[PDB]
Amino acid sequence: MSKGEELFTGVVPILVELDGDVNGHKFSVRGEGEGDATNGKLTLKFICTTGKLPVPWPTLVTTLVQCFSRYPDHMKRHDFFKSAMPEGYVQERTISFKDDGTYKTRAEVKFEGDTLVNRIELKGIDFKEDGNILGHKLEYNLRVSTPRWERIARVLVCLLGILLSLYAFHVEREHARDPSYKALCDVSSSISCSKVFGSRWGRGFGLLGSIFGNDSALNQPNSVYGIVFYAFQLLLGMTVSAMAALILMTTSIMSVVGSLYLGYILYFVLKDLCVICVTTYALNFILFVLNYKRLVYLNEAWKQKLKQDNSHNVYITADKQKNGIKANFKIRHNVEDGSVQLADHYQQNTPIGDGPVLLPDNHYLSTQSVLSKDPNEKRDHMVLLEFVTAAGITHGMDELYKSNSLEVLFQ
Repeated sequence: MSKGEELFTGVVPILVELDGDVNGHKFSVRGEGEGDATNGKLTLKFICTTGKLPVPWPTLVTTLVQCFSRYPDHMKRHDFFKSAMPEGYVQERTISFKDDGTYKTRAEVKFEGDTLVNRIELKGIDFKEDGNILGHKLEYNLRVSTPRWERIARVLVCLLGILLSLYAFHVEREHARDPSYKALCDVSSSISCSKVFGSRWGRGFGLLGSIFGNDSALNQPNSVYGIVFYAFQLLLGMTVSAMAALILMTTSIMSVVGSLYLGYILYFVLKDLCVICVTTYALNFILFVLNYKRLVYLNEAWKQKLKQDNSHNVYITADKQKNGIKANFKIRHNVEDGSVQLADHYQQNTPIGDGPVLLPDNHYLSTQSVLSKDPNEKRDHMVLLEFVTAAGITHGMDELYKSNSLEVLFQ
């Protein structure tokens, strides 16, 4: 919905010009290419016209034209970028690199004749000389190490596991020893009712006591092992490493064999039902499957490159006070030595001209980037292929995990 949308029905030539100053180092970047909004496709080539580049190319991708994002028909009344055309919009960004410097960018995106032009002024400040940016220690890509659904599922299963472990601990400490607990559980079906809390298997899973002193500090109630195991799986799940994956796999196998043991006790040798126990068994199985999937991906991701997601969501909300939009998102650059460099992106966009612009509901853009080189180009350069598509707004529940209200919580 605008005149501006009608300007993106075919292939549009793209020109990008950037002047930058990072810790005193001045540089110029000129890129050219074409964009296809119907496919949300960007094909661009950038060159550094002032010699070598002082910052890694991946740190400049977000700075170096969201008006080429593919907006589905249903969401077309939420496309601010195209509605501001041909007059264009001003896009300002502050990008905070964790434990490092900061980018301040101001750009004008507008139509000049037939060409969509994006002129950028950038300045970086407070960057470490031996950091990941000025040290050129970032990988030449914008991939996502672990798939997003595995991260979300992992943090959810681990959080629920910690909560159930804490509640089981609370029942063991403040509920299980009262006689009214026994009397009430023999007449009522409650999630707090179980015969394993005040039992032989309540401490150390029954074994590992009389294997240790049976009064030692290593023979704790099972809920303690719960908190420790789920918090451990959470904190080590944050790290993507072969070591971490092996450790998580081993701990998950221990968790599933322990769950089979205590389940066997639950059904046969201590005949009862424990909802908390069964739920934690399901969570241990899910963590097992997630760790196995992380190892399989670690070994076969090179084959599955052709089908990796590698999508980053930029979250857009309306800004009525300035007749524009605001956007926030985080980019996780992979470091060569295995670590991660975080980039916090704060963004605002205001229309240049005086015309009806579309103020959208909260949504997001899914952006996939592919960085490559031109073997014929002798200058410091970057070949970029982008795929951007808007998402976050539907009516049906079958795709509800895709809604913006749920995606914002996991970023």
